[PDB]
Order: sequence, then C-alpha cells, then structure tokens
Amino acid sequence: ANIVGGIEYSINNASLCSVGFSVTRGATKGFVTAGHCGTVNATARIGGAVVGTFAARVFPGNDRAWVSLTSAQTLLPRVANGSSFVTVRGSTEAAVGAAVCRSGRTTGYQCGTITAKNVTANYAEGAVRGLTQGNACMGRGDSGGSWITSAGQAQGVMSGGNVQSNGNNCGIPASQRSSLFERLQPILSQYGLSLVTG
Amino acid sequence: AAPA
Repeated sequence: ANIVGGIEYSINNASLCSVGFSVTRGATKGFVTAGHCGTVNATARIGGAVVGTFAARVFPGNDRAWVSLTSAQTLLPRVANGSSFVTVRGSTEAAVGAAVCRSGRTTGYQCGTITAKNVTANYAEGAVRGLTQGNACMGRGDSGGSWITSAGQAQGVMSGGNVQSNGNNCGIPASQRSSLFERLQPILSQYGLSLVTG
Repeated sequence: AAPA
C-alpha cells in the first residue's frame, strides 16, 4: 500500500483509524498514529491487506503509537487533501493562533486554528495530558490522522474531542469545538523515529 | 471529550 497521512486503516479487523505520518526507524518503515487505536502487536490492514503491526503505544496518559510496516509498503512524505496532497517538509511546532489542517478518513481535510496547548482530555479510560487544541472539526474515525500546516510542518496526530451525537463536531461553530491532537515531537524522540519528508 |  502507498502510505499517506490521513487514509483509513483497520485494527484487528474491527476498529478504524487514520494514518498520521510515514516515518522510519533505521531500515524499518512505519507510520505514527494514536495510541488509543491499537494495542502492541495488533494487526493493521489497508484496503483489506495486512501492512504491519503496532510496535508500541502509550494510552492513556499520552495518546501515541507507531506501527512497523512490512518492507513491501511505500512510504510517502504526503498528507491527503481530497484527491490532492500536502507535502511533509518538517515538524516545526506552530504557536497558538496559527492556522492548521488535519486529515482523516471520516471528515476528510479540515482546517482551523490552534487555540490552546497543554490541554487535558478526561477520557473514560483515564486522562491524556499535554494535548494541543485546534478548532478544525473532526469525527469518529479521524483518530490518529495528521495535523499539518499548509506549509508542510507536521504538528501531531488526532486524539479526540467534543464529538456530538452525529459523530463529529462539524455541525457546531468553530468557537465551540475542542479538537485535540498529540504533539508529534515527543513521539519522534520517544521512539527514535525520523519523519519522511519531500 | 472522547477519543476519535
């Protein structure tokens, strides 16, 4: 499979999540995603084919994971935006007030702005601390997907937010959305990964 | 908030 930020993948033939970013760890290919999407050793599938397994994750507390892929997968420095693509150029962290977009299998590519950092989400499983908050909308299934600026600086992966009864927070105003992402920087250093860029 |  071609690995692009934002596409769907399933875990153990049950849950769906979105790919965050293509990365490498020495000769190993992988992608970063949300920790809540899978447990260590869970199987990831793209379009019904096995592409790899969860190599590590932290959830709750943090919400991060990386999936190690088989050698036949093609890593690309890109994030899906409809039929188009955003090129990944690095991981400079943007500040509060910056515009950012996110990509995922449920709501597609949505943009907004960063409104706060260091937010705590109180999920049913336990608190997840240090998340950054944006006001781009998102829906169930978007988890693990990319958060990136239009300039190509990868920001983090989708964690969660105030989903309404229709499964997303797209039908409420930007001012009332809380869409939280886990910062990419600490995931790359915790697992020794390097981002694929173009 | 809920995970996703």
